[PDB]
Amino acid sequence: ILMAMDQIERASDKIAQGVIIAYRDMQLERDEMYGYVNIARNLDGFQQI
Amino acid sequence: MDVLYSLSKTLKDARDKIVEGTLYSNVSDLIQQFNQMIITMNGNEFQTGGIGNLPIRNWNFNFGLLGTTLLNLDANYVETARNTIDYFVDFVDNVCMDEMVRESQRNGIAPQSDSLRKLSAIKFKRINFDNSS
Amino acid sequence: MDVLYSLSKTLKDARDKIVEGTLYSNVSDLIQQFNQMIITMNGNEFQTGGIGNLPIRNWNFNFGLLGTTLLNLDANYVETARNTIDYFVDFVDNVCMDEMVRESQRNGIAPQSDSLRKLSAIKFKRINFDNSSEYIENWNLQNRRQRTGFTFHKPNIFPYSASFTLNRSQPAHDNLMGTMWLNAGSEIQVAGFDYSCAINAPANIQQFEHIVPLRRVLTTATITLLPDAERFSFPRVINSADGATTWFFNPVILRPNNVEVEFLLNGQIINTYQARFGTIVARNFDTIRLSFQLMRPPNMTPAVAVLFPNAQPFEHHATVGLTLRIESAVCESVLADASETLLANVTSVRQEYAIPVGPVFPPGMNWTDLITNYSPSREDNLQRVFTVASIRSMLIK
Amino acid sequence: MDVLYSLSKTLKDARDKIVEGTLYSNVSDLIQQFNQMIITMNGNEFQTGGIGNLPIRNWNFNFGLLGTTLLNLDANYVETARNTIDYFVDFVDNVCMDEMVRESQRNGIAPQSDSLRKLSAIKFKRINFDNSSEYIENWNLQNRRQRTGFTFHKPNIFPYSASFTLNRSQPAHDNLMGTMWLNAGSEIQVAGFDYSCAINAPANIQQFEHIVPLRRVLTTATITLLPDAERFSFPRVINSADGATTWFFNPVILRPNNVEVEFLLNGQIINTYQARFGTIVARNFDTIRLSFQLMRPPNMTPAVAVLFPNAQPFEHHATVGLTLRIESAVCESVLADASETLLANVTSVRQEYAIPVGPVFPPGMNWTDLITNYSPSREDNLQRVFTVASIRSMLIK
Amino acid sequence: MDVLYSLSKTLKDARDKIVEGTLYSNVSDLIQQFNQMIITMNGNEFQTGGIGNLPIRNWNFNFGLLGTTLLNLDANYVETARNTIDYFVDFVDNVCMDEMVRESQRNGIAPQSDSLRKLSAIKFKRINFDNSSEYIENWNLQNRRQRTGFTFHKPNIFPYSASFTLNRSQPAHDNLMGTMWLNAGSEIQVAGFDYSCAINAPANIQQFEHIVPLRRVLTTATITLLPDAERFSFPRVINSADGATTWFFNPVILRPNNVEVEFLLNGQIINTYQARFGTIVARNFDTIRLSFQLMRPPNMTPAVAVLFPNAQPFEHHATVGLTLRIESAVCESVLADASETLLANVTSVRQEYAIPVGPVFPPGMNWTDLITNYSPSREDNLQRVFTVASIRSMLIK
Amino acid sequence: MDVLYSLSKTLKDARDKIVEGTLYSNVSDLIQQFNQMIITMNGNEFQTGGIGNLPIRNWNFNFGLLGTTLLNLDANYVETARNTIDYFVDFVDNVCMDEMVRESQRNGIAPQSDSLRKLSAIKFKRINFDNSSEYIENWNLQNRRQRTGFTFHKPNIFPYSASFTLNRSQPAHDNLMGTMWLNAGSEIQVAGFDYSCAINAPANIQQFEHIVPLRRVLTTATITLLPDAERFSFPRVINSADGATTWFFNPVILRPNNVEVEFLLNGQIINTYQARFGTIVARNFDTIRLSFQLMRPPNMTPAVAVLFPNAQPFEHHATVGLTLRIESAVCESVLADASETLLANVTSVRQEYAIPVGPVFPPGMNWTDLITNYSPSREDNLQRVFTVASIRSMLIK
Repeated sequence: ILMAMDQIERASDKIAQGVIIAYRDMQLERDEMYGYVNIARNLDGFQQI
Repeated sequence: MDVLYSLSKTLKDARDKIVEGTLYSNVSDLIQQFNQMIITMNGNEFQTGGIGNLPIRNWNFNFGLLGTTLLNLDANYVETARNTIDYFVDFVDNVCMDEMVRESQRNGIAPQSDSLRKLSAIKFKRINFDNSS
Repeated sequence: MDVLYSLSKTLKDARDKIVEGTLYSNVSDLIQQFNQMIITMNGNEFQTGGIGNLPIRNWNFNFGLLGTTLLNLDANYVETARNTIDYFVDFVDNVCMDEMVRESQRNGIAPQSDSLRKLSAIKFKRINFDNSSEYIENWNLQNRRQRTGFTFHKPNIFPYSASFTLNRSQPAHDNLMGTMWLNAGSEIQVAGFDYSCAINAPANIQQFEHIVPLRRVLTTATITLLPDAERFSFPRVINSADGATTWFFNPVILRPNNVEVEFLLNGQIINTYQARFGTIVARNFDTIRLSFQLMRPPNMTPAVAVLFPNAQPFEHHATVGLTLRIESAVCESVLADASETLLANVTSVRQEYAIPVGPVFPPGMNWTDLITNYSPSREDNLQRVFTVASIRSMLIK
Repeated sequence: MDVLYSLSKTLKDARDKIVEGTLYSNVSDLIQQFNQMIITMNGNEFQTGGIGNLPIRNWNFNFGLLGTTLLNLDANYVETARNTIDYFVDFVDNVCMDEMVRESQRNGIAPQSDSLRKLSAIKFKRINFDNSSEYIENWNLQNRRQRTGFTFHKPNIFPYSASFTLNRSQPAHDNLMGTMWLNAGSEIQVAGFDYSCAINAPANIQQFEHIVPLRRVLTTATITLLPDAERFSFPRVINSADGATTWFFNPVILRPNNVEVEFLLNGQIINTYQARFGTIVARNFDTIRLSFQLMRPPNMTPAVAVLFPNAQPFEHHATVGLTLRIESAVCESVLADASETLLANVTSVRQEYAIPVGPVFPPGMNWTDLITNYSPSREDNLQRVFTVASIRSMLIK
Repeated sequence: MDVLYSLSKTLKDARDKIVEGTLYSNVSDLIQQFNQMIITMNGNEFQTGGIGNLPIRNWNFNFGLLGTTLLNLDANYVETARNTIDYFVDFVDNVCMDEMVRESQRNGIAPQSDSLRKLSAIKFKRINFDNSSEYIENWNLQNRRQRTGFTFHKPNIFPYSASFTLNRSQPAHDNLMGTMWLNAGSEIQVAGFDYSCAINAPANIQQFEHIVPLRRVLTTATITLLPDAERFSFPRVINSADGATTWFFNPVILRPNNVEVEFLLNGQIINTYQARFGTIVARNFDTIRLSFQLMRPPNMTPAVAVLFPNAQPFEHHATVGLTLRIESAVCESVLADASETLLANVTSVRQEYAIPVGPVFPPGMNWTDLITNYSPSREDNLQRVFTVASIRSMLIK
Repeated sequence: MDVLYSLSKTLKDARDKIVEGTLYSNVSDLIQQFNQMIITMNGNEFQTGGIGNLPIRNWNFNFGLLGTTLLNLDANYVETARNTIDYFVDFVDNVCMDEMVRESQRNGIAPQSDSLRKLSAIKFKRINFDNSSEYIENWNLQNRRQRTGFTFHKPNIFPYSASFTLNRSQPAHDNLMGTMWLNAGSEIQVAGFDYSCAINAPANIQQFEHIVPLRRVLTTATITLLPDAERFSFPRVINSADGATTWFFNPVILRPNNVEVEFLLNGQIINTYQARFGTIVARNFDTIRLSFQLMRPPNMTPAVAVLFPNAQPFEHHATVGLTLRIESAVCESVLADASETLLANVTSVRQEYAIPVGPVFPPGMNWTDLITNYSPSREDNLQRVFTVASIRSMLIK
């Protein structure tokens, strides 16, 4: 259960891990699943709380 | 100039006061001072060195606030504080070394190194603990 | 270990802050610490003493809490506080004295007495208060392998060794060319003497060299360089090397020239100073190598022709000297200083009861022989004893 | 530091235990640790190299998780584990070989390489499985300031200095009296010789003293001792100390008399041994002082009487024999020996990629030159290099 | 092969960790492994021996099942475990003894004994366990052609040989010149000798070259080198190269000049050392070349010039000696050492029942004659017998 | 007795596998073992010391239970575990220190310290986590009387006695013949010498024999054999066996002929080798007997007829030699070693606190005298003290 919990939580479309505001303009990242999304597959460079 | 001494004094107090076993009321003022320091110092980037053989290093404070406990501390909180203490002491040593090696014929009362001048703004004056030395 | 220092600090703060009339919003945290320590220290028996002439003492703690409702301290509160403080002071003094003298060649950075061993368990850890002094914070920093530092003023780092060597000698000791040096305390006076004033040596310049190896590592040391030996200039009757004869000395001082002083670290040149007398400054060094020169003056006056005759007889000899002193230094290890009373404290406490000694500490804490051979176990034991002495000096003068 | 060793131990146990046909209830802890490690390391970037000839490589952890639900491991799971295991072992080999050849003149115990600096953060400290080897335990206990210890068999601690000393000397080498010693490797061989065979001596007894110091202390030493010098008992001709002449050595071996050996520490007597010739034990010592006396034979046969004449010219020269060997010891600082594959691995991984000579280590990783000037910074650097070598010595043997 | 090691390791773990008092959690993996082994091995029979005087014995496996649910094991559990532990120990001893004495010309890696052939079936592979042992780890590494490694302490690599060569000889045995070298185990000792004292040689310098091959490529070798020899430093008489006449050899030793030692691999200079003694490291090499120079001293003294006369009759002969000792090494093949009993076990089991001389093992496991040649089939057979000996060593010895 | 080893293993595991970052699932079994041990040992008070200068200390046990809730170990858990780890380490160290020196004439196997007496009671038997090291496993097997021995590298069984036997002698010392041999630790060198070159002996052959008995049994032994003497091959002067006169020995070395080496068991031949050099293995033996023959060559070059005159006067004398060493062996009894530090540990602990000589162990823990008379009581007491020494050394290195 603890080894599959990360995948289970990522699988749901009604939940998200977190949000980044970044107070700066960013070019939107393109994806195959959705046309134009604010995809951020990492929390690099920003402080986590 | 006063901000650097405030940093040194508060770093010594944090290193030599936060030990396992003490009561919570013994570090209340120090805890709040550290909280205010972390709030004020985060975000504002700084640069040290740039002259001579002193390496040109960068600093970007990315530390969260500290916790608390009613009865007594736990060692995990101690080490969480200690890592931030290490980062701050490294920063203070580097900025002091940068400040040491600049001088000019013009009025020396004003700060010379850019790090101290950027620190000496009104925006960071709230972190001024005491002047007892 | 830190529990004893915390006890000393809380006792001192209570003795110099719990005075009738003070506002209660000034010692609230200290009183809370005192009460919690009393609660945590109740019901435990302790045995102290049992080695040498030190008397065996017993301690039992059973006391009630203090008062915390008054707003202005009065006679009764301070009276009770002093009544319990005297007992706590006696406990601290006797425990420190008992734990101090004991020594071991194994794990000299661990508690050595019953009191400290019992007082460093898990339960008694909730009484640590602060680390405000310098020796205890140095102990804490060295415990988890951080850079060590210590501030000394004219410390006795060089050993005592009054030995001399001769480069050119005679079986009857009448024409000599050699060096003398008195190394004691933190003072280095090396003198070179030539009887013939370099009339047989090439270029009329005679070179004297000397090396003084320090037993530990120093850092940020200030050195005063007086270019005249204060000692090796009076008439002397000195015993020779073989110990069978003694020879005469009638020196006359000439100023040295081309004075070179060097400070080497790990067998490599770090700092070089040439012909600069007065104040010099060095950052980090381990061995002091001094090289100076003596030059025969080219032209002389009628008062000088009688000084250095090229003929056979010799009675007055050209002599030079350099005075090297350390007025302040910073080290990574612990050494007996001149501004405090650590070595005096340990020597007094050890000699008061005459604890039998093994192959751990030198006899009678002889500082010269201690500096002579310096093993790391001796260093750790000396550091621990000095820290305990510093704790002791906080409470009993 | 410890994180790297934990990863190495995890990889080694994975190599040992992940085989087809095993029971999952025997390697459950190892699989759990492996899964935790792969979860932690996933999603990071690393850079390795920079100096010498080590290539600049970029490493990314992007492997998928490993199932634990099968009761018996099959070939598919075996290869799935093995691929990632090989990748991880290559990565750890690369980071170790990067870290080994770098050192600093100050703060040498601290990491210097980029990868080791990055792997010393706070989150990565959530992966630390086991510290079961001797070197890792030594490092961990040293970092906690307690008693350290490294085992050795035939410890190579004696510096190589084949020097001979003469006291009664002549320009033509017609009658000599002095000492010749060879202290190489883990064996000490000394021989005192006299050309007069104590015929014009004070009561036919000539003394020879030899003092050999050690740069570092030793504990728990077993000593093999034989009364015969195995090297200085043959007709030899060796160049003199003048640098341009040679003299002949014609030995005749007697048995040494009053063979006294002293094991002293800090100028205090620790152990003494007289009239004993092997398998002796001394507990704790740092300095060894060997002394012996050569005596004229009180009575002789005609052959011996002819061989040793009371006149000046001699044909054969008397010499005594003595050899001392240290078998096992435990030290407080890392050393080199003939029972560990660490020094060879270090030298190989250094010279293979042509690392230039550093600021502290003399070129070529010479051990005699290094041990001649053994210094604390050198001690820390050697400890770091040897510990990393020991960690590597399990990933690929 | 691996199944036998699994059985041995399981037996070791069972006989060690099954002692009354321990909590059941400590033996969960042991309980599962043992239960699976018992339930899988039952219903089977084996036959062992059938060669030499070994006990030809039949074995049947019909034992019961151990208990599973127990808070704390009492003595009943230990007794019922031991009653089968001893039986399994005897079975493993019989299997290993029957395996060791067998041999074959073709495919030595593969199992040969009928019991081992039957035990290699897949149905028994469920008894597989961890491979923490080093030698079985090497076996597994060599199974997949991965890089191998054996850590040895002064192994017997150089074949035993006491040889001599004369580059210039006449039927008078007065003007000889050449070399003489002895290779025994880990010791190589060479001595270049000359009866002419370089009185006829050009430039007063004589060249000497010696080569030593290794049948197997070594790597990461630490080597002690001393420029003083002992095997040839005293008078000797040697039978000539005809077996009919004997000649005399009186040595005088000097210091060898231009001592060059080079370790080469595949014909290129891998490592070189000149004028360096003590400890050296060679990363990878297979050929050892030592080149040195007999150098007559330029000037002499009355007691020296007599023994090297320019005339025809000679009495003293110059000799320069070098000694080399490998101490620790890593080998890519399995080689017998001088620090373990594996070779001892092999020889003891071969001589205990007088096995007939086979086609691949020279009689009596003569190490002098075995290493004289080398074939991959010999390597396979030697590795198999050594790993079976290692399996036996962890069991009853 | 085994309870102490279990405690040491538990303490080592608790100190090494309990740090920050380790997932609890790795050390769950260790947690259960520690909880069981701390529960059982709680509430019982012990005392140590009571003889010599070893300090007398009390003991108590009041500690909490280590947690089992957190998924990954945290720093608070680390400190809580390490406090009790330190206390228990001190306790076991003092227990083994007290158990070492004490000894008895009868019941050497029986423990002599009250701590061990109460340890092996009927209530403490619940903590026996592991018995896997060589010495503890051998102790258990010998308690159950199953034949098993140790592993020895470079063992020491031969006592030291530089004894020489003169078969034929005369006061003139112009014609002698006999055998001179030395036993020293792991090395035996024998030299057969004749002053007449066997020219006045039948068939020009001289017989020589040498016998050395052992105090215990050896099996599966590796022997290095060399045909050359090393110690008696250079000129020597030796006092007469009567101690009245002194003779001179000037040897020349020939290759021994018909070199016969015999390994006998109870006077019966088991392993024999002739004209073999290098490495040999003996399956089982207890007495070593060597035989060799000195043979004057039938044909000699003019360089041999100068030192072998068939007349009466003699100038040079013939001598052959053999070299015997023991590399490895497996012994059923208990003996000292060279690759470990057990005997050094015992000598250190005995001589550090100045314990008087017991009725069993000879003064000074001399190995030669002790092994000279290996009495069964001495053997059992030596086994017990060596096991205790290994138990201690596993904790403090």
